[PDB]
Amino acid sequence: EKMNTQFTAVGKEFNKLERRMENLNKKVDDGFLDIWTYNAELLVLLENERTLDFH
Amino acid sequence: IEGGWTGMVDGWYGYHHQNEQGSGYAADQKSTQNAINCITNKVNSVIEKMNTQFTAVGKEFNKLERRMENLNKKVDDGFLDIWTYNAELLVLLENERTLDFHDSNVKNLYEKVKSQLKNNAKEIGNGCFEFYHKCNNECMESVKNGTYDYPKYSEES
Amino acid sequence: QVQLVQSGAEVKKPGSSVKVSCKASGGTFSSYGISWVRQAPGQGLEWMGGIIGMFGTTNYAQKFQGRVTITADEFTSTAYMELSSLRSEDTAVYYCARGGSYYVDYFHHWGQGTLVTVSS
Amino acid sequence: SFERFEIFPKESSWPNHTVTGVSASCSHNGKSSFYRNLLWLTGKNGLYPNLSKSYVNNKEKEVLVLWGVHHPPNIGNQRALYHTENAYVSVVSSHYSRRFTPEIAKRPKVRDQEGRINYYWTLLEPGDTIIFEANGNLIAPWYAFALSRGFGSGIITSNAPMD
Amino acid sequence: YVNNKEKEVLVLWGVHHPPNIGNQRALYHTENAYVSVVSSHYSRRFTPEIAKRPK
Ligand SMILES: *[C@@H]1O[C@H](CO)[C@@H](O[C@@H]2O[C@H](CO)[C@@H](O[C@@H]3O[C@H](CO)[C@@H](O)[C@H](O)[C@@H]3O)[C@H](O)[C@H]2NC(C)=O)[C@H](O)[C@H]1NC(C)=O
Ligand SMILES: *[C@@H]1O[C@H](CO)[C@@H](O)[C@H](O)[C@H]1NC(C)=O
Ligand SMILES: *[C@@H]1O[C@H](CO)[C@@H](O)[C@H](O)[C@H]1NC(C)=O
Repeated sequence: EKMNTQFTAVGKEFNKLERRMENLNKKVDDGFLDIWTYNAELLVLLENERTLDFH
Repeated sequence: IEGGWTGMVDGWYGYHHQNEQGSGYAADQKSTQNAINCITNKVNSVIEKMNTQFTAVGKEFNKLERRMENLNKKVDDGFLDIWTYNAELLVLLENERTLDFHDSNVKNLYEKVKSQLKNNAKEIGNGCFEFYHKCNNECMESVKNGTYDYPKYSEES
Repeated sequence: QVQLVQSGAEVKKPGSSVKVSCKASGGTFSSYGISWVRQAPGQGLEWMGGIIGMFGTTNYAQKFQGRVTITADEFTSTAYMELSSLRSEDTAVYYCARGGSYYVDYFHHWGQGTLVTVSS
Repeated sequence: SFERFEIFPKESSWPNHTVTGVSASCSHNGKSSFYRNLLWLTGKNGLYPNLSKSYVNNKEKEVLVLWGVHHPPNIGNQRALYHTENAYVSVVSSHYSRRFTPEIAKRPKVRDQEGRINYYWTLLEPGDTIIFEANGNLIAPWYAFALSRGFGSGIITSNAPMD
Repeated sequence: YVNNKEKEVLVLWGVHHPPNIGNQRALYHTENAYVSVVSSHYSRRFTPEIAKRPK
């Protein structure tokens, strides 16, 4: 439930003179993927330990 | 331990007695006060980490800058989703520890009484003990606080 | 280190109610007990009542028992007053005190105090 | 989705201008052809009278309009096509306006062509009007794509087979 | 204008685009007109775009 997934992820493209847009846009996409990957693993790894101790 | 109390006040953890000297609930100040310190430090830590000093005024873009609006919109939405997840996860995770934290304290206090309250008192299971020796307030408060006089009493032994 | 700060001095007409707010420097979440005390001009102090930590249990002396109400917003580490039915005898100084523990035991932290007088 | 329609009918829109667009680079079926939505204007009988046509959006949906400006390589093609050394094309609307000029100059060969044609686009709000003005070097619209918005759609780059 | 102050100053100017020649000549008596605004780190030249427009 916490991990929502309803959003738009279609990529964009920029011309040659807008290299700043592409680098800035690329960072935004990469930044979130790194964050979500860390959040997904940390929550799953942390919860597993509690469950094993819970039993 | 099996079932809470309502008459008791001024303490999360407390004892009870039924001696002829007087029946009434009491609180363990040392145990309760220690627990409060962790709660106060725990809640303070959450607030301190969650900084809130920043600029959030929105911007607007013309019709030909649709790329800016979508990119700017994603940045705003992305952070809100992240903070919402982080806020709930930290709060939900901390609550579980606090609930378990109290159980250890009360259970730890119960075991501490057992060590100080040797076999002279019969344990009936439901978070209570039956004494083989008649005790007055002087001895009753001995068990409640950190001083006891076990060698004095050896009745039925 | 912590500091106790109270509101400024105030003067009220007889038969009115006076409210004084006590706050602690860096007033983050706190659970220390609070109380109040009156120091009449040229006379000794006398206890009023206080709060007990998270439990929010209030006790007041039998002298009034209905005229003073104390509630503490623990999140802001603030203690309020709702004294009512002031009279000439009530002209004195009110101080905010803490005991260092959730209970209402002895006090070892004091504020700067507040002087409140009643007259027309 | 679109609602494609003929904004400027060929038969009646341009009775005083040659409308047969010929280009080798845009050949179709191994023969001369040109874009299907645009239109290449040219002066017949040596005359290119000023064309002043406007369109009114009698719809509740935004309409996409396309037009192009010709950039002949040399003077020879410029005079033989519009008979005016100095030409201008103007497109105006309620909330849009700009004036173009033909940039005549030799360019490196691309697709075995010397000149260039620059394309432009704009969106007309419902109940809005657009006025087309020019006296040479114009690629007038022939079709427009009235569009309706829809959530969830997007553009993707893929090559997997359909099914 | 010379900015004899220690604070940045915002300057505004506009260029007229008369609809037809009649209003152009009757207002400035010059068929071809230009307006130029230059500064230490700013410069550009405008021209009037005379043409009929929707009301
Ligand atoms: C834990 O609780 C017990 C019971 O309340 C405390 O026992 C108290 O011990 C003191 C000794 O320092 C007693 O004081 C002495 O009492 C005798 C009685 O005759 C008197 O003659 C002396 O002059 C002196 O006052 C005290 O009476 C006794 N409590 C009771 C109720 O009798 C014990 O001190 C507590 N320990 C801690 C660490 O809290
Ligand atoms: C085309 O030319 C004729 C005369 O040659 C003129 O009457 C007509 O108005 C022109 N077309 C339009 C759309 O006005
Ligand atoms: C086209 O515009 C020019 C520029 O004013 C004008 O001289 C010419 O007469 C116009 N053409 C016609 C057919 O009116």
